[PDB]
Amino acid sequence: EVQLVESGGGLVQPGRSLRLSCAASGFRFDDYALHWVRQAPEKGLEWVSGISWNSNNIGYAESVKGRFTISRDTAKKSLYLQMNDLRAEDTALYYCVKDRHYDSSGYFVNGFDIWGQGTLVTVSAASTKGPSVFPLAPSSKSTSGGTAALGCLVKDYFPEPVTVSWNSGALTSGVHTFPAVLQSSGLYSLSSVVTVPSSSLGTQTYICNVNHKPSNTKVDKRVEPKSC
Amino acid sequence: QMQLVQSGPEVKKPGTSVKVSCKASGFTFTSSAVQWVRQARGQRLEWIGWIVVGSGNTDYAQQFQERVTITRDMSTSTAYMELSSLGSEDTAVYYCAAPNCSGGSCYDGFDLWGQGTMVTVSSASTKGPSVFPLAPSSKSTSGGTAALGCLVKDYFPEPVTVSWNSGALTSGVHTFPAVLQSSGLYSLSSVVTVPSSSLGTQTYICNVNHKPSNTKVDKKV
Amino acid sequence: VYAWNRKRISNCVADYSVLYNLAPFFTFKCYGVSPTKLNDLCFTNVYADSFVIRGDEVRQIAPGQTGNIADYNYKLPDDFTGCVIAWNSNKLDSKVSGNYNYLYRLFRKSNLKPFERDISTEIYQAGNKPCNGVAGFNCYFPLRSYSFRPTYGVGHQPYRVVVLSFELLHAPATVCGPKKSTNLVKNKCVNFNFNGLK
Amino acid sequence: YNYLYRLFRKSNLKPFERDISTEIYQAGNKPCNGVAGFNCYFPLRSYSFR
Amino acid sequence: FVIRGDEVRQIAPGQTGNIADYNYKLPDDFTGCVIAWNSNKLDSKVSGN
Amino acid sequence: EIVLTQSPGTLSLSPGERATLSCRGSQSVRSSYLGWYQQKPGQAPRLLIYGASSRATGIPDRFSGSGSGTDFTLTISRLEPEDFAVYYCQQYGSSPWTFGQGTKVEIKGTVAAPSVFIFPPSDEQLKSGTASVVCLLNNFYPREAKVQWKVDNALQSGNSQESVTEQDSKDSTYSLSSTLTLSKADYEKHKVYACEVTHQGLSSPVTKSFNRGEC
Amino acid sequence: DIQLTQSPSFLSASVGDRVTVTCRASQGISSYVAWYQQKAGKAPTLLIYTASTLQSGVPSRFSGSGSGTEFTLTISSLQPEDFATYYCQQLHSYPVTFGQGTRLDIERTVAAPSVFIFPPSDEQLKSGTASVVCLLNNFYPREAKVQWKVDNALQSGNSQESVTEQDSKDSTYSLSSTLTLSKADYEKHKVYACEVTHQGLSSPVTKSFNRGEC
Amino acid sequence: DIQLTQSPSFLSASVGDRVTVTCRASQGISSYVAWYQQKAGKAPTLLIYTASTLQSGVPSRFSGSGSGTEFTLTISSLQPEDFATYYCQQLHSYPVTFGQGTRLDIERTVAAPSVFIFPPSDEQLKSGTASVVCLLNNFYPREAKVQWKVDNALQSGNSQESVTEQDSKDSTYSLSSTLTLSKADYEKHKVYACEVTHQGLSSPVTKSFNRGEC
Repeated sequence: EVQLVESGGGLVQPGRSLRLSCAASGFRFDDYALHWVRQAPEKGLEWVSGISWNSNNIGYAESVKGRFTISRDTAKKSLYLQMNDLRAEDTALYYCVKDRHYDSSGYFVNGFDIWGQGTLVTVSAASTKGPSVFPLAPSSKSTSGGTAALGCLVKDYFPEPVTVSWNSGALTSGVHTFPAVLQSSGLYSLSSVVTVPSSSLGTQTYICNVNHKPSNTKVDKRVEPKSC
Repeated sequence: QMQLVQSGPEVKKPGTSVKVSCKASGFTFTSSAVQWVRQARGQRLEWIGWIVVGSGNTDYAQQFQERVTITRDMSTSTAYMELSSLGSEDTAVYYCAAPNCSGGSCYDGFDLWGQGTMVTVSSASTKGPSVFPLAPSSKSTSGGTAALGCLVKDYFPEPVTVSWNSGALTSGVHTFPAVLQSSGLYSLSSVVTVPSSSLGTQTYICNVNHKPSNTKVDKKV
Repeated sequence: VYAWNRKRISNCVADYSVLYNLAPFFTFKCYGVSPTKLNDLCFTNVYADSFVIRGDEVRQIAPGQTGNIADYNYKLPDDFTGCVIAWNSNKLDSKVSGNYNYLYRLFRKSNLKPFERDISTEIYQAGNKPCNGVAGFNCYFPLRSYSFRPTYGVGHQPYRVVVLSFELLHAPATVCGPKKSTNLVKNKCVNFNFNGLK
Repeated sequence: YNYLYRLFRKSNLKPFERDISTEIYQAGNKPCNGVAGFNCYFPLRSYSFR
Repeated sequence: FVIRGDEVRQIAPGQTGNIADYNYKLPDDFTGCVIAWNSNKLDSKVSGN
Repeated sequence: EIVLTQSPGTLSLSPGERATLSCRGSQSVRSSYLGWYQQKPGQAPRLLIYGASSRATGIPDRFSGSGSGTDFTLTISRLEPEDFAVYYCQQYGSSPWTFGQGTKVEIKGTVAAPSVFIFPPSDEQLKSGTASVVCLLNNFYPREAKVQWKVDNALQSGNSQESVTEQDSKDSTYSLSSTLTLSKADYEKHKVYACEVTHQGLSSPVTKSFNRGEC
Repeated sequence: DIQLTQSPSFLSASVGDRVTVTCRASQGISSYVAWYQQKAGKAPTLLIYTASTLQSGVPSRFSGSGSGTEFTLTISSLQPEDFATYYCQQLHSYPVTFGQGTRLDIERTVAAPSVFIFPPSDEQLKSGTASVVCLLNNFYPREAKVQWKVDNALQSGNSQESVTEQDSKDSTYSLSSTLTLSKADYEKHKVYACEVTHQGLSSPVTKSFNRGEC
Repeated sequence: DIQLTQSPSFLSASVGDRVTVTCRASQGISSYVAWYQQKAGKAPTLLIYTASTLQSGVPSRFSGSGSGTEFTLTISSLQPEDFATYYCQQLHSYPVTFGQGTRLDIERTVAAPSVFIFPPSDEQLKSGTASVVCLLNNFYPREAKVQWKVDNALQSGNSQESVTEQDSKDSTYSLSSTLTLSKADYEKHKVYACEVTHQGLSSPVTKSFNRGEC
């Protein structure tokens, strides 16, 4: 089966280099062109580089010139993407793709036939910070038509994720977990809210469970109506 | 790009004929149609007729008949409309409209519209404007606000662009559309609202530009 | 032109010589075979067509060349073994008010395959919207006639065009041209060709 | 209209021989005297390349 | 192999030429068939191959 | 002649309110041969609805057309400040293709009284042999008012020309200027010139008058 | 390089209809145009190459054409797997650019969005920062506008918005707008309001709270 | 006949840049076009024929392409001998007609013009004619507008303009505007002013003199 595997990605600090790897399996590697494509969150895709069968045509986008270097080796059937002087723009999901006519462009027929799963590369000054959870307490301003809106605010975390569950997984209906947004301080933040009947306020206890594995932080925050 | 290009503004004497052209580019002309629509200042969008570019068949409304002609040329890809026996009521804007045709298929409505051709029908000649300021007084002041202006009178064409103090004064400037006088000439008023305390310390100059007659007038207020 | 006519000229001897007297010099251009040696060679069947068009469309007739009248009405095929006749017909095909008896097609969905018979007169639906058989916007009648008047130029004058189409089959050859004979001489040593014996 | 060719001639040509004659060819018994339309044709007809 | 359109003749017994003389030469006694086709849609670059 | 008449002359509303536009045809037409065009001042008309029910490319879903026979409706679900313009309805099928009256969709607000200013002719203007008195009306919500020129307490008709600017986008103000054109001799043959405003916001008609000798 | 522009950014559609997208270039790149389709959280897959030729194992419903500077990918019939984002690419010159993409959307009845406002909690106020959140819930048309008004004055540049994915149950989205201010700046004002502009809503709805009022 | 037009009348350029000429016609002339270069004060010479083929002894920097009604003359790199006037030529049929031509220009910093006005001389006034000359000196943008005002009234139709060639030392242009009026007409007026509008001037510069003032 024609398959491609990417590896070597991870979290890197500015001023430090890295080397991505592109495995080849299920197809002849010495006669097929290869290209690199990266995809940053919610800005489409972007072309990175492209190499030829005989390592005679090598080209990069002008945005990434002078810092990257693509290479390939027939013995191990792998494509090597070399990093130098990584910066903020380099944070994206990198795909290694395989062309079908042993050269980058110029031909009447060309196309990226197989697309790999991709590896995640993050460039930042990361320092592991546990999340801070604050309650979005239900009040008169969050109740409309017999239902109450309540949630928890996960704020301040250099590591991006924070699995959020309500009542240890017992509460799932109406749960809305917003995607994380990168704050100006460089730490992530997101909100998870669930809609519950207003009559259940005071009789049912709601606890939001936030788990941040990179910082090994587990906090269970109970949300209570604001007692005026 | 799909577009329609029309002829420039025209001024003609009553009783004669006027020629209006509409050039088409960016789409298959030989599979389209031409619709002529005339609009006056605050009046009805009215029908002049339509033609099939491919076949050349023509039709005309009863209201606009026996003096309207439609001709076409395939080489120039330009639509031609002829109007004879011009009258004072014929002074209006002429628009050409065509339904855009992407390939061999044509959109079921008119989307491409021209910029319009300004045709003015009158017997008077091109004359420069006479500009008169509206000097402020104690009778044009109320609540600490003073108003002054300049009056443009007697210009046969009416593109009279009025800027104040070489464009330095724009706030509160009200340039009203020209009104056609009984003599056949156009006239307009441009006034501003300024604080009463600014009278005597700030100079107000109205700059009047009438390009057709090549006239440049700047009057003290 | 849109409704051409076909006749099957079979079981006879051709007399192509008479065709040269027509026209001042000619409009005889002949495709696929030597024009001057058609008499001796023999053919299976000879189809003939006839129609009337304006000036530039006689050029449009030529094989391979594309033109609205050409592609929408006659459309000679790529491989053609036959050839055409043309001449001026202003004398007998021009009306002072304008002749309305000759019609041509303007626009169709696609082009006709070679030698297709189409006399379609239905209302054309250029747009996706159904015309429902009534004229209006984006719904045009597909047939428009000529108007031949003496005052028009030579380019717009009517021309009568006759198209011949030779073909060969497994038939024993029937419709080919004439063979001329000379006097008969006796008592002299002469080479002879008596009906194929020599 | 700079390339001409010959169409009608009285007899076949001999090998490697050149003619340039421009005379009216008579296919009919009646003489043509250089100017006629019936049974008389101009020997040369020009090419027209497009 | 791949060649240009002009020298397709040179790949044949008894003919001479730069390709025939130097690149590929057929024997005088030959028993086989030659197949050739246009590859302009496939091997041609805008910049150049 | 299939004439089109739109009953709503004015559709004063607020951005967001329910907007309904009417196009009446004197004679019936085919189901899907009507058009809807919106025109902004200084800009060419653009198609909104074709076939009386279908939306053109780039048209937001807020615009919708409905009706059959002789009565048709243009619906805009939510008014936006770019949507305040003149809307035209045009037929596509009959031998004539005419346009409708046109519905001026404008913003609505509380009625505001106009500020009235009168301008005596300047000395420079008088030096040329002409004299014009201008009555200026500022910041009134109802666009149309009534201005009467009184010269020596006598009404004047046929010598006054009025001009109106577009609706303001900030504080919903309509402006108006009336100019009375007279010769220098005619101006000097009369004493007092007054312009009378009978605008709706004004509880009583306000007249601004001036005398030649008090200038 | 050649710049490629997708005329439709987003396209809501239903099963059985027709969808056409337009990839427009600046110069003339002949017919070297192809298209990809990316599944939700999956690598993109080629559909058509040379703007006319199907590659392999692709449903016959997909089709396209292109001449000169205009190329159009067309979907004759819609299927549940068709819903995705499509991209166009140029192939004339050596540098390659990917299109910004056209996202197709499912069809669902429009529902008015519920608006809720959450004042900053005491715990976060103890940290020196204040963030007020305006909750915009249960709306089908993703196009929603949120304007922040502090003491009846419009605030711009200090607000961030997050939109959830399409709900699998009612196909209604959720939007949260957070206005972040310092503790001193938050205490310097009394009335905070968020204004919501939605197509379904009849009038602009405003939710406001008083800092000194519980 | 077929009317042919060059879109750029003048195009300022520098050494090493790229220069493109837009020679557009009306009908379709297939590929029957050619380009001519006219040296300063010399007969024009060929550069390209049939829109694609170099003729002989022509620098490789010159190149061109085009199909149908569109053709492009392109200069990859500029040399000091390149500065000249270019003409494009159609060849579909016998009414052969030359285009209006394209003049290529050098690139340098813009300069402001010096405006001087010369009253008519007494010797000229003795002849019954009066000539007023407004002088423009050292304006690098060849484009300049001059307007004659007499007694604050703008005059039209009685002025002639003459411009010198680009200077060989400082690459400056000089423009002379002469207003010719009769002696009676000259004496009927008092104030004569020439108004100059130029790119190097922030506001129009007007030079005026009074007939009664020495």
